[PDB]
Amino acid sequence: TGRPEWIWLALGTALMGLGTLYFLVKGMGVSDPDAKKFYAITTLVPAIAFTAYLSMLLGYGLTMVPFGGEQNPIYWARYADWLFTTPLLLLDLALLVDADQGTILALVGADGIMIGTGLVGALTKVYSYRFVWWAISTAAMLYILYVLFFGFTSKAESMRPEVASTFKVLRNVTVVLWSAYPVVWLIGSEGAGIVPLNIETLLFMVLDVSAKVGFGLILLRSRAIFG
Ligand SMILES: *C/C=C(C)/C=C/C=C(C)/C=C/C1=C(C)CCCC1(C)C
Repeated sequence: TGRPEWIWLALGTALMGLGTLYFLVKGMGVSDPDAKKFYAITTLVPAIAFTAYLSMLLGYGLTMVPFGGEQNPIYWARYADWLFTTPLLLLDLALLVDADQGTILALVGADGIMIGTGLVGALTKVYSYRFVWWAISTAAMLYILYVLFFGFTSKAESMRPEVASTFKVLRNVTVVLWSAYPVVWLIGSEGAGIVPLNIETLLFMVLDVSAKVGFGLILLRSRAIFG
């Protein structure tokens, strides 16, 4: 085959792999129970992403969806990746500020709708409806972001400054990155088809890598993970 975006897939594969191993190695040398918790979660995130990037690199997770009079290439392997990586990231943040069980369930469920409608939208054949699904998926995301910003930040105030200040950073990196995904989708292959697939793939690998390995390095080097 040799599609124009493969080099971005090979690069996402690579970065996700090194990040997985470094976290794995750093996580099995720590004795603290809580630290082990955050470590097991944060290493699983880039591990799921590495397998998904590898599959796509090798020709899987791709389907030709018909709409707009064209045969559009939609990488569905992404949603298979984000379906488990996104709620796991949310969990790290909820465990950090001592989010309540009810809070966590609702964030994971919201996350579920977001990825579900997102994929359903990316597979829809009626061009206009693709945007009806995209619309719902984004509304779910804003719910998640509102909670992280208005709820979590508030509960992180009963924590120590070291924990509150680490969460702020992760909360900020998450808000900036997640907000970018609905936009790439809209002007890319699953949407308006303005940005070509090769560029779109590069945009996604930068967000995925920053939101997983970036987020991970920040959380795992902090002392807020210790019980
Ligand atoms: C490691 C991956 C991360 C942090 C992925 C975050 C992904 C999102 C915030 C995705 C959002 C989407 C929408 C708001 C609507 C359209 C489809 C999605 C799934 C691309």
